[PDB]
Amino acid sequence: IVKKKKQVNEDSSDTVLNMIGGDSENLLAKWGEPSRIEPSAYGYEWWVYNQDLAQYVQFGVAERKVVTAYVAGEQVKVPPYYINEKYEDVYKKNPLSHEISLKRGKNSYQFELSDTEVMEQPLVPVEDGWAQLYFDHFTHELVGVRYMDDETLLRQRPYQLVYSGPLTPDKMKQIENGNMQQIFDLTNIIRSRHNLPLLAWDQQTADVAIGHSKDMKDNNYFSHDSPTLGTLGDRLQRGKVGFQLAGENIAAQHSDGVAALQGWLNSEGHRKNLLNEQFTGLGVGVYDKFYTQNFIRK
Ligand SMILES: [Cl-]
Ligand SMILES: [Cl-]
Ligand SMILES: [Cl-]
Ligand SMILES: [Cl-]
Repeated sequence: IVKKKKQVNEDSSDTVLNMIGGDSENLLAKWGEPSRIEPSAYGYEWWVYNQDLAQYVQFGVAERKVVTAYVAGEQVKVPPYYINEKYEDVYKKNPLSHEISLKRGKNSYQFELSDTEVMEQPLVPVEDGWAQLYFDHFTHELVGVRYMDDETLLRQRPYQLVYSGPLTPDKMKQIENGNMQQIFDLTNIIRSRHNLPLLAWDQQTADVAIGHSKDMKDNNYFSHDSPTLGTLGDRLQRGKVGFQLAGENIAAQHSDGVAALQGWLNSEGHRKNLLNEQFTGLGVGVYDKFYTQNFIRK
């Protein structure tokens, strides 16, 4: 199927960026009811629109105001850019800075981006806010856009920050569950982008992954091998998961699942698991800021 894209009139529909700063009633009117609503670790709730992977967007709502959004769908409008745009073309239209300065009240903040951050996830100012531009540095293409107001940027802290001067355990579990499903869906966006079959969610595998994330946090290590609970294979077997093949990606300390997954996409070893056509299933387990993907073939 090849559709005609002919156009003679400006499209009157609001963009994701146009929603930032507007109220939730406006978001509900323009976008409809989200698929899922789940808490974040930063005071906003995510309203997730994931039923069409080509249109994937999630909006963050705090006190009935839209404060952030993350765009992953290939067809979602992100002017002056487009999802898939080459880094050289993105830069040229608005050179990307290594330093970002802002103020709240009488305090001063200066983010210092590393050379890697400038190439993988630079920041550009937008009317009343910011856009974090997530790239796949191996293909040099724009793969996501995170819009944030000033308050959200300071909470997320995506880069090193120079400046002036309470979640319950059950809320934490809800936040972790959100990070797990976002990583899952956004991994399938990557699979689709790379012409690979999508992965099926496996709950028993996800439970194994959660246990690993918790073990790393509790026992102060970061490895595929648990000093007390063994290898990936040992863990999956213990969780009653049979498999023909397995793989694992681990991450720690990223702000959220979106950030962890972009770290994996931009690392050769982790990317190999994301792009392995042999895998059929995926369970994701998150415990605080420890994120684990367990991929399986069955
Ligand atoms: Cl038209
Ligand atoms: Cl759109
Ligand atoms: Cl991060
Ligand atoms: Cl690498």
